[PDB]
Amino acid sequence: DDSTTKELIKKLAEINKCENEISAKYCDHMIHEEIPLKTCTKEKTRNLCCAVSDYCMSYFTYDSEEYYDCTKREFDDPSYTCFR
Ligand SMILES: [Ca+2]
Repeated sequence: DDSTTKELIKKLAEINKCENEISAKYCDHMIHEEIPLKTCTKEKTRNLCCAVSDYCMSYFTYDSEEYYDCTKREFDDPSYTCFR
């Protein structure tokens, strides 16, 4: 559920950062285009993005509809202060 997802995501962000190449590249694109940098450092925002991607990739195939939906849902959630 949402509480669990957000906790996993924040912890992965702290622990894993952007150590996964595929997520790092996706997130480099997202920061450039789709996610504003204004509220948090570039590093913090990127690491949270990479966590979103790794979390979603743990359920769904990279670049599948479900993966895109899952990552967008988190990026669009106004409660992520770094993404807003
Ligand atoms: Ca930082």
